[PDB]
Amino acid sequence: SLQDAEWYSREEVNEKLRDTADGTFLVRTKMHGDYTLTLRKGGNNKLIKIFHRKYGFSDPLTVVELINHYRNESLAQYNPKLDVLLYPVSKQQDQVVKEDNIEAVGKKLHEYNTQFQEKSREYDRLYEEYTRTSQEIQMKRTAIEAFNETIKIFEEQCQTQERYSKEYIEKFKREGNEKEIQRIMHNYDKLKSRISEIIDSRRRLEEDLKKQAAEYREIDKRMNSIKPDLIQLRKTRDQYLMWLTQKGVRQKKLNEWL
Amino acid sequence: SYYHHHHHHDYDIPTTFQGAMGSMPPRPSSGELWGIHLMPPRILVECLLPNGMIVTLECLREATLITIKHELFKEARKYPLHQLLQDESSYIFVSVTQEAEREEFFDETRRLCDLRLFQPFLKVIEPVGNREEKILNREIGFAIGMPVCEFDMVKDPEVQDFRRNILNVCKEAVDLRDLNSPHSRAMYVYPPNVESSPELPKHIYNKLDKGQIIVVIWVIVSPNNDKQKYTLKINHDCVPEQVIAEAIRKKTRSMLLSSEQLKLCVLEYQGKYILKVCGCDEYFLEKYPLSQYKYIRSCIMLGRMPNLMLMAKESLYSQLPMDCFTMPSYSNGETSTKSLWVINSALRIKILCATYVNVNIRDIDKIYVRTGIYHGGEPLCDNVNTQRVPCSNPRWNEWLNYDIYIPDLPRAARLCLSICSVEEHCPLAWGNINLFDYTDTLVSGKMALNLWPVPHGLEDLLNPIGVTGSNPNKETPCLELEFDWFSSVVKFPDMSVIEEHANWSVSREAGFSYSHAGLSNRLARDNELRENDKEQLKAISTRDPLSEITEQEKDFLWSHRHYCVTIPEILPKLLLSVKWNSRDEVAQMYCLVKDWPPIKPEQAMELLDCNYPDPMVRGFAVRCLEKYLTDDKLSQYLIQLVQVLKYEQYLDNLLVRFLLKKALTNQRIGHFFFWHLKSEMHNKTVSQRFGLLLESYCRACGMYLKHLNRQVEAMEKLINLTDILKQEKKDETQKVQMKFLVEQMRRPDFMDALQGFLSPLNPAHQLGNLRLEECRIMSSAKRPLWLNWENPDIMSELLFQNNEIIFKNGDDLRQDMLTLQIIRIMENIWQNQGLDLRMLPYGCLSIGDCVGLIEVVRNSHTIMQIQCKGGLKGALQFNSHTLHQWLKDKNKGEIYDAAIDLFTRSCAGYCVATFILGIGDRHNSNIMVKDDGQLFHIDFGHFLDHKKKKFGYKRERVPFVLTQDFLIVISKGAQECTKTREFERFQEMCYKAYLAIRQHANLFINLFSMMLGSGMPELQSFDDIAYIRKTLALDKTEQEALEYFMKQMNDAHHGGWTTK
Ligand SMILES: CC(C)(C)OC(=O)N1CCC(N)CC1
Ligand SMILES: CC(C)(C)OC(=O)N1CCC(N)CC1
Ligand SMILES: CC1C(=O)CCCC1=O
Ligand SMILES: CC1C(=O)CCCC1=O
Ligand SMILES: [Cl-]
Repeated sequence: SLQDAEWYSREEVNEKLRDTADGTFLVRTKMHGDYTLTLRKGGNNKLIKIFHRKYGFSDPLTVVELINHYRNESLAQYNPKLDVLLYPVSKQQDQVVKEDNIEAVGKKLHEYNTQFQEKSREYDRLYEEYTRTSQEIQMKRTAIEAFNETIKIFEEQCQTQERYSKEYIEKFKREGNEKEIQRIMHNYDKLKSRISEIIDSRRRLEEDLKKQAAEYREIDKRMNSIKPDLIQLRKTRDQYLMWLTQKGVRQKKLNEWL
Repeated sequence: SYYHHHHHHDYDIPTTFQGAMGSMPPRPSSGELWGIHLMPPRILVECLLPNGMIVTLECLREATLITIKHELFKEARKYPLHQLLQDESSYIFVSVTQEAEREEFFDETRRLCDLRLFQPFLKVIEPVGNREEKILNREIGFAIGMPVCEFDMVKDPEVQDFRRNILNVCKEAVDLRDLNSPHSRAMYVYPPNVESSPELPKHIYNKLDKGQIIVVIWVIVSPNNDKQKYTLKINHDCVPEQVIAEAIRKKTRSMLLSSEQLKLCVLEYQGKYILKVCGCDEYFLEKYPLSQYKYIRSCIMLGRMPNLMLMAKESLYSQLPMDCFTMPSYSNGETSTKSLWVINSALRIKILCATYVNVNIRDIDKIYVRTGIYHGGEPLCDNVNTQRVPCSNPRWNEWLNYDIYIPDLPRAARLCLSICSVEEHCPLAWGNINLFDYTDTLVSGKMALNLWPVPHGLEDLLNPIGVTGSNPNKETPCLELEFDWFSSVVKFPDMSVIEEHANWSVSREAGFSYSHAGLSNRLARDNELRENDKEQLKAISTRDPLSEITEQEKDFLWSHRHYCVTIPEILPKLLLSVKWNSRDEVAQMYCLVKDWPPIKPEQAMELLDCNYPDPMVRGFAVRCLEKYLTDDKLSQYLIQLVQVLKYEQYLDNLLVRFLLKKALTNQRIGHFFFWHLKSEMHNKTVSQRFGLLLESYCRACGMYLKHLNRQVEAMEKLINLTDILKQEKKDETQKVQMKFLVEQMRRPDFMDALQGFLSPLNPAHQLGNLRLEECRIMSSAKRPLWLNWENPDIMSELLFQNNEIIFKNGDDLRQDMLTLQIIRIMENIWQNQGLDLRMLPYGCLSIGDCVGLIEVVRNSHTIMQIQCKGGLKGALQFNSHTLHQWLKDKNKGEIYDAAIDLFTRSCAGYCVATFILGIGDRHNSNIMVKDDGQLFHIDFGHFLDHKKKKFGYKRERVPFVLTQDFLIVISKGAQECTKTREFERFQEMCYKAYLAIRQHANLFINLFSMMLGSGMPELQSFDDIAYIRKTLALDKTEQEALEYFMKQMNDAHHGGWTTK
């Protein structure tokens, strides 16, 4: 029972404590101390040493005895800023279809891990489209600015000649009027339809920008519906592998399934 | 009956992928004209004249603006209103560029393709902005890649305050340069390339005559052509001056000069020369032992006789142009505002509305905003809001109630929040805000916060390592919110006020009485502590940063915080043991830090990671670097420092001011300081920050801005080129592609831009002409270019006549960059601690978004090539010995013995580093052997066992498994290699190597800690780094570690490893 207490290295503790609630806990050099209560609070892990010579945290020394009491109680009274042992989460035969086959639990571990690894690709795939799309979008916006900025120069250019050209109609006039003003007007007519093209160019980008900005939303939309599946699939896969590592060691046998 | 006749109906092959021809994804970014990579060879450009006339010139892609202007005014004769035009000389071209700014093209030698025109048109105008010299900010904005005018119209006062304040640093550097000019100007440009230690390793020292080297000094006369050797045999630790004398002695001994007359000729001639390295721009400019310069110590190890050159100081001081730093065109609070400590209420924050939430209503039930206060770790119970108005128009108008009194907020406090989905908990976006601004002012009002997408590795809801500030991407989840307004701007208290509160808080502990419940957090021992305690503190000190401290140990540490000054190196642990949610505590820690002992940089770099966001802390950390960190040690760790800038709260801060000063003091540091900043410019977490900083550097660095602008242009050419090879010219034969590559490179704009410049891998090495016949595309699917330049040094012959480096658009280099850097450090750790293991950390540089440069090591082949070449006609089975046979084919005689020693040394080092860094599985096509018998790894892929993301767990992988091939060579050529003295020695190298790197595990953990800042998916959070904790076995004692390593090495090999 002290061995087989439900809740009873640093690194793989944290991967069990990873993504659990405020109040979740478990117990862990020989010279340093003995056992280590690793309590989770709001995303960070508080480690509390159990010294033995009685077992205890420091002064009130009077393993399973010490942990049960606190399960009812807060750790603020022992040490001030620990206003928080509610979740003793260390079961994983709650679900796993209760499968006592062992070999079939191993087959299932592969099944989920394929479904996971399949899901992690599609998630990675969409993260790239997202980031490429963000780039292609802002490149489109910066083009639009330049398109407008270009047109301003061309609008100014069709205006610039109106000053000089229609000073060079009235002065003289008679001197080649039809032979002169034609080829000033031709220039002016080439100039404005060119503006008419550039505007028709920019418009066409903006319609594409909305179709891009549309697709962009759809990437995020489908990312966020692949995330929760990807978490629970991963979390089920940790537990199916825990179930195995409880009963039979077989650390090297795992590699073919995984 | 294969598949139980089960159809997959959804499965569709007809153009269905990233998998099919599975390589090269880095796209996209644009080049020569809007929407097209490479402008047509002949193109029509509208030329807008000041008379209003659009004349349209057909002209060549490659055509200079002088050529085009000339032809424009010849052609403008044929159009009307010609009399209205000035002389062509009274005009300048202007157009709209791809950055959407109207650049005036002043340098009219530039070509139509190189201008980045957006649309092909030019406008003619007389030169406005009469200070033309000032509008060579285009220089700066080309080097940076975003135009300087883009900063000028930024509203944000911090940014604008940064720009004006940071100039302090630039003036100070420039002043330090032009101090002992022309000497110190040359010292800036050509800093001595020098090992950190003058002391010599015992194995280096024994490759001499009890401390003597043969050198070869070279000199020239007329015109240049003939040069004369002068082969000295000096002491290893004599300075350049001495070496220069002896060269002149030999040069100027004569039968017509007496003994005295020689000595008097020596003195006049002596200090008119300095030593250059033959073959590259490197110089020996200050009193260092010759051994200390890196070229010498390389020459010693490689069995080479140095080739230096006597260089006239005035022929050098010719080639330095003046830097001429100019101050730019861009050249407080209402009093008694507040002590933050007057505010008598809890913290509360109003969460108003998220706008742009993109979610499946069918999939998700409900959505909510999670929040929390942080300091790296969290000052209070993390809280949420209720699951209101789920999915559609998500609107809560709640005040969240954080149990912390507003005075107890520390200076560096930060709100970290995230919109989530619902036990179906799952983050959607996230974003963090600094609870104070840069002017110390508490945040009060309304803030719109555009959020960041949840990254790959993060499953956690909240992400407080993530960058402080709003996402520049507009069309993303914007969650707007409101902070409490206290009828006055609240400012953070002065250090003068905190220094008093602490001095009081201490006196209030001296009167607290006898038994105290939770004594834990204060002394009781007084001046006389226990002997057992004082040794438990030094035990905590020695433990690595990732061995997290317990609440007892924290309280313990804090209670003896004043004894902890005796053990300076404890500080990292002490700081983390402070209750940052208690200003009583914090104020005291401000006084401790204020005059805490300086510590060694390798330990003070821990203090600049994300777990230490305080200003006073990171001040002390920089204060350490100012004292100890040498210009050598800075350029080793430069990456880890530039990355660490991301974790600073504000643009203007002491670390930024330290590095910027150093970058302008040392043109080698500057060169990489530029490229590492420039590299990450694509990343919008740092675009602004790094742009601004790069502006400062570029304004201050002198002539090197012009050199970088060239380097910059070379890269752009190559990016644009490969970009086409990878898109239009995919599905074409090598032959067809290669013909396109040469075609392009023969054009004059390419021949201009790619020939005369400095290698970004090492700006010592120049790059002269392109030899196109040795230029080619490699076989990889990424289409890496194999580029080859003629080294234009006077003494090319003496070093390398050809330089050649690989440019690779396609792959994120910055993981290799790191692992190679890690190896480079491991080597120097082993070797300077006397044990010769030869790693070849080949050069690698990322210069953008999956774009970079890799150094070619000449004469080295993949184990595969060794076995392809050495493999018998009848394709059946390759011989294990063919490696060994090939190696004998190179090394013959006493030479053979030495090449195996090298292969046995390099292999032992590359085994240990590999195991420790957990790099990608080694196999015949990513392992390489050199002719001289040095083995080295290439293409590392992922590092810290990043494919443990899929399954993983306690895999503790051996990535370099020595097959027979390797073992044979190690033990000369015997049957059952496993059992020789040759292989006994090998093992003892591996055991002594593994324990060397294990006693520096702090450094290596820390280096990886500091790299979290970069968006490498390999380094998402400290548990990613924690693999190195397991591999080195830091939980255990060294003897247990040794046996753990043996075990781990034994099992992969299946027999060989257990004696001692
Ligand atoms: C000579 C030596 C390799 C020690 O020089 C450096 O410290 N570096 C740092 C990393 C750079 N990419 C190459 C030069
Ligand atoms: C104006 C700009 C800096 C873009 O031009 C260059 O990149 N170069 C290379 C050729 C020139 N003649 C010297 C400077
Ligand atoms: C607070 C502590 C840390 O520094 C990283 C996050 C988890 C921890 O235990
Ligand atoms: C052989 C050719 C190529 O260059 C890539 C694969 C498909 C092709 O047609
Ligand atoms: Cl290589």
